[PDB]
Amino acid sequence: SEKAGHQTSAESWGTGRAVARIPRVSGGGTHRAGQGAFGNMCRSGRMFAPTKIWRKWHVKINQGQKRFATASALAASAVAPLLMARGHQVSTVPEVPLVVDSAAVAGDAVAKTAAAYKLLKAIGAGPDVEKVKKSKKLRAGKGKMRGRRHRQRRGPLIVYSPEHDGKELVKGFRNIPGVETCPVDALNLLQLAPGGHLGRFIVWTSAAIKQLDAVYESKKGFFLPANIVSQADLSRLINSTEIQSVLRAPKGEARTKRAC
Amino acid sequence: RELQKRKRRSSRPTIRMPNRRKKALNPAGNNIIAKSWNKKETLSQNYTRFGLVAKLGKATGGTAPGNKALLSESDAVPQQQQQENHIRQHDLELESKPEVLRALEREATRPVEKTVRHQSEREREWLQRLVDKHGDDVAAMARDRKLNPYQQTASDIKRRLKKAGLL
Amino acid sequence: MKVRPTVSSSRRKARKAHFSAPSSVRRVIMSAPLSKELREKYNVRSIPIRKGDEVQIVRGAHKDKEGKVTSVYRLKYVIHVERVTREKATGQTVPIGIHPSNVVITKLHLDKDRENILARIKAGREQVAKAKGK
Amino acid sequence: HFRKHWQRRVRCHFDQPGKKVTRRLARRAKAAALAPRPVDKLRPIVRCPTVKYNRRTRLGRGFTLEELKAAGIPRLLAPTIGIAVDHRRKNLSEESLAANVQRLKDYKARLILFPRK
RNA sequence: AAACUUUCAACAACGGAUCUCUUGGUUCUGGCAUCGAUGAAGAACGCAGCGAAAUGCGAUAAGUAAUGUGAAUUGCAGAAUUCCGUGAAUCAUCGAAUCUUUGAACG
RNA sequence: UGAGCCCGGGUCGAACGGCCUCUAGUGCAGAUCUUGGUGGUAGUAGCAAAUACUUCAAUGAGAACUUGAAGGACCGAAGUGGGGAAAGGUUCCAUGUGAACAGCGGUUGGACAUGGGUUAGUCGAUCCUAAGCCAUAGGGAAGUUCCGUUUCAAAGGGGCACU
RNA sequence: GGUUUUGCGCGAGUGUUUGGGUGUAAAACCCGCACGCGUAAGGUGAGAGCUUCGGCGCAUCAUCGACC
RNA sequence: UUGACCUCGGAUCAGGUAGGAGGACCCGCUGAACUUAAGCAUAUCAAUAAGCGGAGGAAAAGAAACCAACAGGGAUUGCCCUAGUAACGGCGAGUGAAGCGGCAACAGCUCAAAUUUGAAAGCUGGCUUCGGCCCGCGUUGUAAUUUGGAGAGGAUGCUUUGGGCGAGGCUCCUUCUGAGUUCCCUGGAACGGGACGCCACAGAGGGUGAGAGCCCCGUAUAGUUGGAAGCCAAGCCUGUGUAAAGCUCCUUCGACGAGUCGAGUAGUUUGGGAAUGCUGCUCAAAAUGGGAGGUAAAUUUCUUCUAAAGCUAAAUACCGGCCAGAGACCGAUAGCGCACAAGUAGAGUGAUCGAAAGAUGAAAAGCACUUUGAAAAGAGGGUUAAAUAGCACGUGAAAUUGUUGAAAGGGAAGCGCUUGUGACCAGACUUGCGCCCGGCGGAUCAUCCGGUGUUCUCACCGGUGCACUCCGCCGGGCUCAGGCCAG
Repeated sequence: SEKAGHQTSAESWGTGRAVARIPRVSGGGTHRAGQGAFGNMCRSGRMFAPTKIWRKWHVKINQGQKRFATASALAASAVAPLLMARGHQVSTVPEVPLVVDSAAVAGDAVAKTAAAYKLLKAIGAGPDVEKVKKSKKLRAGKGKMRGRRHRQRRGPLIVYSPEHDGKELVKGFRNIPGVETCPVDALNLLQLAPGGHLGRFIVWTSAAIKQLDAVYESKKGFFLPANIVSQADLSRLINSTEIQSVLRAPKGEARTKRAC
Repeated sequence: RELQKRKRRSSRPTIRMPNRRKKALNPAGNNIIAKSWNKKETLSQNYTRFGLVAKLGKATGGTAPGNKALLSESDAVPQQQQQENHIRQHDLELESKPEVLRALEREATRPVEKTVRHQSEREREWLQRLVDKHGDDVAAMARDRKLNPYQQTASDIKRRLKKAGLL
Repeated sequence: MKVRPTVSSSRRKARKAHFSAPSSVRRVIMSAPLSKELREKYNVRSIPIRKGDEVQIVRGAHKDKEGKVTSVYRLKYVIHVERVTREKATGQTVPIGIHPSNVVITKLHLDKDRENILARIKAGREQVAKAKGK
Repeated sequence: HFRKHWQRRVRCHFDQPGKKVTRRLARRAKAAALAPRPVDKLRPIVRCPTVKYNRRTRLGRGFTLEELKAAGIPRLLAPTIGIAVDHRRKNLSEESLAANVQRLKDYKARLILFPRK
């Protein structure tokens, strides 16, 4: 409150009295009379630098940066070590860019949540779903009285085509904990890299995969970035016959003998 | 602030306001748009399905893919290029596609009952007495005064006669 | 989750409304499940509790004690069932308060008003059962 | 430049997404009252005044009385069929007259007019 | 040696820190427009079986009518309700009423 | 090395922590700092004047300061008497209690609790006007309102009559 | 609101977020026209580096330069 | 003499309306100083705070006496840039717009000036049997028509209609709509753990004796009962009067706001002496007129509008009103002064100033009874899972205090390095490996043959293997390595 700590009538007693030069509440029939006010050091006073609503809460990020980060997050989802490094139980599923038939996922059947649960165990996303269920527990701290009671792990992300799959996927899911749903036309880095960590387990549809090249072509003012290296395998680059034939003979070994 | 505290202490019920709006958000009634309107869709999405346009102005911002609702002379005169002092005033003379647009085309071109306008009883006797004395000589009835107290012109009386039935 | 904007998931607003409820709202809150025999008879799961009802306690230290309801103390959200009591120091028998969620109704006090309550709940269960079926 | 009391006059626009939803529901509301009609009136095509913007063109307020007559649209009927009329503007050249007559003709070709009651 | 003064431990005091809680506050957003001479906002005095305050009400006074729900209120006492009923309730809703002295205050 | 981290033992009863990033009302011996609590001083300084108290008995758990009686003193009608005005508001009376107040005590009190108590044609108010004050007629002032008190105000009483 | 340095994206361009279009609805995704800031020729002493070991020579300094 | 009209009065006449509150936002009036210019006086603060009047859900503004100089725009309002630009200030401190452009939202109208003059056609009352009866207002002007990018009047030929019911519909409150209290153990109590299920367009939230999707309220989606008020509306009845209306043409007309513009002066204000606006005083206009601009271009040539009357939704504001939903906010010295019978208790003559104070337990089950004491209370006994939870109540720190235990002390204590004494402790160790003899229990011994995989030559599985080979266990012996202090 802008008036917090300022709704009092206080004046300094003076500079000759053997008391601190702090404004004191006038009066004479109360505990409050003669007590210090108007200070960050004082009880029922005004804290230093009162918080104001013009505090720049939102951050402006370039659209090219966002599309770079979203493209980097999609590439890490195709990497099976990065999925295990995040905490996803990816061991019983094949083809870690998971693609499911759109015909098996469109219609009123998958609109029921029992068939959505049956589909997840059939393709191999089962143990990730039970991982989220068994991880729900109460949150440490003051967030419980501020609306954030529990917290749990994240699960698989279902990516579909709204035109071809038919938008009834969201109702079939959305009660299985951890499982999120996202259209291919609007991909979210907050879902793709939860907590800033790359490699989320994503379940695609056949329609979403075919449409993924079209939605990155339609981004205006953006092309897929070119890497500053061509081959990231440093083992093949160092131990190639081109480098090694040029190399000068070693001066020493990994560990050297103590001379004196 | 003090009034808000007074409600918390009081044993008087909190009068909850129902969320009423001044303007409705969906079409109503028994017509083609209200039966074909989708509440969960948007204005541009519904007008795409209907086949009509929603905004006649400039396209401000980018739209979804395929929304279809946001829109010799001897005398050197530009108007003769576009040609196809009195015009009709109350209507306009006019000359693979969605079903709602086809239904709207049939409703516009459905034939209309005429609801013809007749003449009053006293007007019929005034025209009858005019023919009974003068036959069909409209110039004489215009010059008459006892049977034409308002100096109606012979062109105007002839028009009223043709509406009446007697020439 | 919640969808409608009129609903609230606020913890303090939910707790304020529960502990400051009128006795009419407190009657709906103090509802108890029907027994298995009564459930297959009326197609009704739960009903608000009543002074003449017969209940069986299935939770607490007085488990499996069967008796007739004697009081519905809506101020402290408890019911009093006969013979489920404790003794004070003075040898005076005082009743123990049991929440209706810890009991199961095994017999109903039936009047014309209850019969409409069983009828109205039963009508909606077979409405959606037919809706889910055909 | 803080010599005045700027702290008591400072506006933060946290209702930016809220007012966007309010404006979109106001557009939806007038699409419900006028269900087959567009939510906007047809507007003429005019040239910007100054020498900096002579080459560019924009939408004006309303159609002139002369270009409304040459297209075959009566005066008292044009507001009833969704055409804005400006009695202040003047044609002043045949180029401004011909572009607006063609624009009114294209609106006539795409128009469906319902037969009164 | 005791006592006294000082140090440490244990237990007991003084005091209310820490931890956990919160029908409170603070800030943001959304829907709507509604005080009064038909007597407002505010001030006073009364009203409960047993009440001082807070709350509600006005000599019809912790309230009457009407509508809905459908069997309570509860700290104690006493009636209840015949329970197959114009129907309990410190219930909810609310379109009818009652409405002391003042206060723009108007013999 | 250190700021600190971890474990054992006792108490307690409902939520909490490691790791990588994000965020801030984020780290105290001082400010004659703020609020709250607690010491030594210290069982210390001190508990005045109005001359003055004593004996027996009763009550009570308990009597210098509660009562009865008897001695010794005092106010001395310009009272330490008997009544009012102003002001206070139940302090008045009875019964019961002795937690706190009455610089000691208390069975006592203007303390606390429960009950009770104020009876008018003749007593005062109520009626009248005094110094003075406010409306009303008018006139100022942007206005909240100011001047104005009989002022260039149609300002109010009473009667008579064959209708 | 200025300014210096480090990281990032795009680079003669750059800036989606005034607004509009979707949305699982204060998020995320997409974008029309404008607009802000910027943009519309060498030698010698050398000189990093390359070399077929004859010479090629970045940036930049001393100087000589060429132009607005 | 009587009767009109004009002006002015009376009535507790008939019927009405105003005052006060609220004032967050809005429209006006009035109007500072501190500060900065390291002092201060122009300036700035600031056309702000305080003071006064007046409205609404918005208010205000608003359909050009506008912007412009263009190939033109076209009422008002608000956002973005315009732009710290123009412009004005010792050309200091500094102050500081607007046009264009991109968006949000767009809606236009009402009078006075004209005679209905072949017909005051208009309206307030109040008496009604509700249909129409009178009393009046008003000709010093009430209806119809017209309101200058217009219009009138004639002629002319096409084109347009008005009322009353009203099914039904849309909003908004309302009833009803899923699945475990399954079996073990810990526990005072499962809402904990283990196993077995089930529902899910519902795994938001809350309560229930501990962390509950399936115990309960609710939660999701579509329906389904009953009701309120606005608005729309398929249709169904009627209409009517030579009634109204739009355009066209023209040998006919075409009225547009004065103590107001303007000049002079004073004060104030603005970026704005062509005075930027406003107000007072003095003088006081016009009709091919007046206003504001452009222009050296040869004379005020050209451009664009009509002031002194009036109304009007939206986009805009909002510390208040009736609610609703949220938060990387605070968590009882914090967050509003107020989580509590808080603007309370208390203080001041008064204007005003203005606190402190949350938590037993799941449930009061808040000590029956006995005993000591005048009583307060204490001790037994009892309630509870817990009296190490006694309404001086969750947990219960430090300062400071008491008791018990150990110790020290010839005019300070406290501190650093190093032994000693006394008290109390953490580790470490408890045996492991290998080999050789025996004795048991078993054939996952080597090889080969079939399938499978893989790193393509390595393995697994099944058989063959039948017992000088392989693996466990026990009983002896030997080696090596094992803790602390030392020679």
